[PDB]
Amino acid sequence: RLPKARFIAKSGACNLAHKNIREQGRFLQDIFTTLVDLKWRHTLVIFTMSFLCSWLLFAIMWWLVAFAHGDIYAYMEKGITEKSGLESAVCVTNVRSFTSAFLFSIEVQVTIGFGGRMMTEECPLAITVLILQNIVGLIINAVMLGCIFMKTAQAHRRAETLIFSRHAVIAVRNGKLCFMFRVGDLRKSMIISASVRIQVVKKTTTPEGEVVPIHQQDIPVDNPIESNNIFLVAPLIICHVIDKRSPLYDISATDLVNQDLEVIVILEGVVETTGITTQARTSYIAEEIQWGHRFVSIVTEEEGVYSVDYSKFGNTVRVAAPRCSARELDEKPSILIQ
Amino acid sequence: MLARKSIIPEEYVLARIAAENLRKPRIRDRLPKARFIAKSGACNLAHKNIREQGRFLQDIFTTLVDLKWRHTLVIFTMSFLCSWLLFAIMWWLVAFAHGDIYAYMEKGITEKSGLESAVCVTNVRSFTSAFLFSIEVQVTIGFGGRMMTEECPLAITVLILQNIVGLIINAVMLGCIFMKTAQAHRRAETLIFSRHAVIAVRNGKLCFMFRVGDLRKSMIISASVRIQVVKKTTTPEGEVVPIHQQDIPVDNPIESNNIFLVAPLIICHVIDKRSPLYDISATDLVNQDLEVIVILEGVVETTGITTQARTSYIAEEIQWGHRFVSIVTEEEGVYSVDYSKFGNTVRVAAPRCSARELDEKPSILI
Ligand SMILES: Nc1ncnc2c1ncn2[C@@H]1O[C@H](COP(=O)(O)OP(=O)(O)OP(=O)(O)O)[C@@H](O)[C@H]1O
Ligand SMILES: Nc1ncnc2c1ncn2[C@@H]1O[C@H](COP(=O)(O)OP(=O)(O)OP(=O)(O)O)[C@@H](O)[C@H]1O
Ligand SMILES: Nc1ncnc2c1ncn2[C@@H]1O[C@H](COP(=O)(O)OP(=O)(O)OP(=O)(O)O)[C@@H](O)[C@H]1O
Repeated sequence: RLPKARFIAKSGACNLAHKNIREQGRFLQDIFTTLVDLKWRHTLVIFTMSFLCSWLLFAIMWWLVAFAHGDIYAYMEKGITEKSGLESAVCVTNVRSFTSAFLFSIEVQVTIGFGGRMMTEECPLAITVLILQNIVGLIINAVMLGCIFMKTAQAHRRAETLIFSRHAVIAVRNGKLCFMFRVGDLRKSMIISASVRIQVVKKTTTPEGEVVPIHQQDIPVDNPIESNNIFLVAPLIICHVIDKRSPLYDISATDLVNQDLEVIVILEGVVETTGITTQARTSYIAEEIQWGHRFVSIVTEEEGVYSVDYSKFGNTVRVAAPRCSARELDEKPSILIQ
Repeated sequence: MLARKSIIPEEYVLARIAAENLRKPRIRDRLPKARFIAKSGACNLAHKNIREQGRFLQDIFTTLVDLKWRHTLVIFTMSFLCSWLLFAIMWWLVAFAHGDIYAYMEKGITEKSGLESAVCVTNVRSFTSAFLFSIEVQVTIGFGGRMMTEECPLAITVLILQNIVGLIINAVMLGCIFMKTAQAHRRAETLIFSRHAVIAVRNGKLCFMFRVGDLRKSMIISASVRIQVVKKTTTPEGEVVPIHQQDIPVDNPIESNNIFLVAPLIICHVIDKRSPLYDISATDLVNQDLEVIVILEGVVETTGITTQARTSYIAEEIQWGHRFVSIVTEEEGVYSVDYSKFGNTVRVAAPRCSARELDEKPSILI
């Protein structure tokens, strides 16, 4: 039926729905930012279209400025008269058609300037138009150059690359139940200063009466040294041991599948090749937690080097796990201990 | 040609030293060795049978940005030459079709005409001229003895197409050059490690020590030291953890994992109960399947890039009973260190028992 709520999905990307946020209006800086945040298939198109539109716009202006002076009349009557009676008076030499104005604009801005179409020193309006057009062309070229530099810089990153298991396990390890999951890497480099944090999502209350709605917490990931940095070259099985103080201690075994909990995993680090800090997220819910199972080993010795095979990443076989809550194993040994 | 037609000689006699020498072992171990990471970085694992994700052209561009400086110039030059040539051929075909080549040849064979009033693209007469006109249009030179009259609109289309593509080429190549010039400090990493490891006696318990130093005149900031032991174990309930990496404390005055790296240092590691080195003895520590990894992290203030340096130790290289010679020495007016005494180790009084028992038998004597 209607889906029961999750906090963050099976592919990260927190599903929260902020609503009625007090928003301000438009900051055109946001539009420019969209300009730099683009796809190449569209960046190339707008890049070309800017130049095409600019040339056409200044071509129409150039035709008008060739219209104002006595230019078109002179070049239309010279053909009839076949007389060189218009040698020097014209405003922009040999500009006599909208096509010719368009060609002159192309010549002037990309700095081609073939030089058969000279620009005299007479019509001040024309000199104003030339100054304006040259400045606009310089600005446009600089902006697009900046766009290309940002594109090249943001080329290297492709997509998130740290991979978490289909589901997790809850095994028995060293005389106390432990929550385990599997994390792997697909990169060529390795993640510097990697860190892993685990959280328990549960709707909670406080004994004195306050109400906490989607409260977070944190569960102590274990190392023999009480520290959280982890080095990831082989696929790893992150583990967390159940103590009396984690909220993952009073749950039962059979009745986990019908129980309101969520386990969020956050893995951060800094990539060595390009030096960009990254954070990858995932979550496990009640429906996708297989109690009492355990992961099979995947690293073996191939007589030349160690060898692992991620094709067998998510397979998980069931082995022994006592049918009691992780509390019953310590409050009353005779209840569980055997 | 048919070397061994006469096949008759078979099983007459061989009867020889092939393995029945009896004074030489028949076996040939051949001594192959596998370590978790090579002695000089380059983690050597074996990923295979991974569900592949195909390829995408953005990866080709990503390769374009990451090239050695002796290939960027080559791809630059090839790109420029190919572009000029391609548009030269387009211009040559345009000149051919519109009847310009014939007009120029016929009216220049006899100079009587001098007619250039009806031509598609003036003063293009050969492929040489077309491959000099395309030069004058792409690089924004514009020599201008060859105007483009306004008539033939196909030529104008070609000019628009070529100018825009030329700008694209110029912008992309400038971007590549700038990106490679900005990230030009980033040569490589030059962290120097001692190779041999001692287990001396100091401060009432054993140790685990080596030496590390830099070469760049910039010291490394927020340097952190991590030491791990690689071994295969199983749960008491019996599950194969294939290559368990166990973290072990590196001692320090306040138990924190930063180190300040200016003069080379000893990196101690006191063996205590939790440490996996509790159970290793003198004659034992030549035979063992263990690999101790060391991970050094920091940033270099000059380039502003985070760096991670890796090395690996095996039980075979580690030589019990030694320590490191005091490389430093107060000189005439200023301290100094001779890195030439890097791998040099000396021997001194070394107990031969295990730290497992160096508290069990409570006599500092062994
Ligand atoms: N919805 C919101 N959007 C943006 N900023 C907010 C929002 N709510 C609170 N803030 C920030 O918190 C502070 C709230 O102070 P303020 O005195 O405006 O509270 P308030 O608006 O009276 O609260 P309420 O409207 O809920 O009664 C402000 O500085 C504001 O920047
Ligand atoms: N060998 C592999 N090669 C490439 N990607 C992998 C590999 N193993 C796992 N992944 C990635 O890790 C994620 C988790 O895979 P997992 O094995 O946990 O799920 P799964 O049930 O095997 O998924 P599927 O049913 O699609 O095979 C997947 O989305 C997948 O993209
Ligand atoms: N003066 C030095 N310059 C550069 N590297 C050094 C120097 N001294 C030692 N090393 C490093 O120490 C590591 C061990 O090398 P090796 O065992 O061949 O020499 P060593 O005994 O440590 O020192 P030496 O060669 O001075 O006797 C090498 O990786 C090497 O790079």
